[PDB]
Amino acid sequence: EVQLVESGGGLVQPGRSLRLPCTASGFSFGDHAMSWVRQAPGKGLEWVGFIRKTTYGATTHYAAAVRGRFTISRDDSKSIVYLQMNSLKTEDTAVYFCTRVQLDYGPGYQYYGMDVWGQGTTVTVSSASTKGPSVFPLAPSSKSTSGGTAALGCLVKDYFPEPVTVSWNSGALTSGVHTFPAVLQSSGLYSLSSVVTVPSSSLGTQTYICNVNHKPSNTKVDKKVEPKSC
Amino acid sequence: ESVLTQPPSVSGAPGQRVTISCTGMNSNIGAGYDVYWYQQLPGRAPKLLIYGNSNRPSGVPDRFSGSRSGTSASLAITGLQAEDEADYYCQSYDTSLNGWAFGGGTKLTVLGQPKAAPSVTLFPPSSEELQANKATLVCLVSDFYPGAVTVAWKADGSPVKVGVETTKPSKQSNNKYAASSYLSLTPEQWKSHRSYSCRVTHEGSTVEKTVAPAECS
Repeated sequence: EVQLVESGGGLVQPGRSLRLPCTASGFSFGDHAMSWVRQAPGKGLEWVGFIRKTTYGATTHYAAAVRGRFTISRDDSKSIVYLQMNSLKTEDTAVYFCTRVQLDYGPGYQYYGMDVWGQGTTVTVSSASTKGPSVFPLAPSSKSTSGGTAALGCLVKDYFPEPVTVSWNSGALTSGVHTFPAVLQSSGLYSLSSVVTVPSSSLGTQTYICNVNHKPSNTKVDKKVEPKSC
Repeated sequence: ESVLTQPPSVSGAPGQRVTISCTGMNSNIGAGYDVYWYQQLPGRAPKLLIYGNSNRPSGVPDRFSGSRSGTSASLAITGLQAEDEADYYCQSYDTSLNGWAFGGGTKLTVLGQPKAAPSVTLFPPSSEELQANKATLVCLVSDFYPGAVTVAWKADGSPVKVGVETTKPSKQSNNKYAASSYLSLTPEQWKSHRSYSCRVTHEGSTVEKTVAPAECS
């Protein structure tokens, strides 16, 4: 089986260096050019760079985003290609894929498609520190009532790292609950929301409390959400 | 990217035929550089789908085909199957960038349930948050299919793009989809404007929600 195996992933501080080794097996490593591609969370593929095969000089070329910061090298005797990341910034955060450049011959020239892909390694660049969340009420009102049922929630804001869990009324209320995935704000902190649909008739008779648990900081927060009469 | 553009999402029923367009420029596809296509199944790594505009690797079924006309390329899936749900990416060399450029990607949905228009709820910054010198608007989208959507914000009618954070859809209890978007401001920015809007685009129709700082304080 033809395989590519990356390693070196983890959380690293902005401005530091990290080396990603990629080990090849099941094919003549020296006969192929090797190429690195990355993918930021929830985003598309972005080419990082590539190193030519040994018979063509092992020269390298880099994408403009990483030129002057990242380098690439190969060791044919160990069947490894490296991505040496230097002077890392928050927007280098991505999954890093090691890929092989094909040799399939076309009409007078060879193609250069990326025909084998590793499973990737996750590199995270962040300077954030552990911090429990702030829980804010999403107060229901006429503006959040869509004919009989009203929506109400809690905004779990400014926490690090993931994850949090949200329950309602200590897990007694489950019907109508949707908890959303978190966003990552530019400050480096996460924020998510949990909203529940309840009947408007019971808004002033039944109490609604959201229970937020952020184990990485040993905080639990219960917040009572009160209806706004407007 | 900008040099290679794809529709964010396309959908079709099983057995039908859909196309994903890769719109290039004269510095890449128009110049005659070959087009490549990659398929990324959910939670998996990309795999080579089409190389050299039209050739298929050994383990790629013939329902996939690719062409290119001048400055654009196309990927055709003739006979959609449920396992074809994936992100699809096109790729070409670009002489301007001197590098390997990608399209932004296209989410293919293989329709397995009726399409659903989305529901939207816009919550204002809470009193509790404003007292902490913070302000966030929460826009929650729910009950839509296929699981693709576009969120845009406006302040006083004019678009606003700074401070926007949006998640990707996820399955709900009824196997539909939901997503969320945030607009972060200062308490002063909030109070200064007269209206804010969340616009949710889905299947060529847009649903818009509006909150007012003077109302429900």
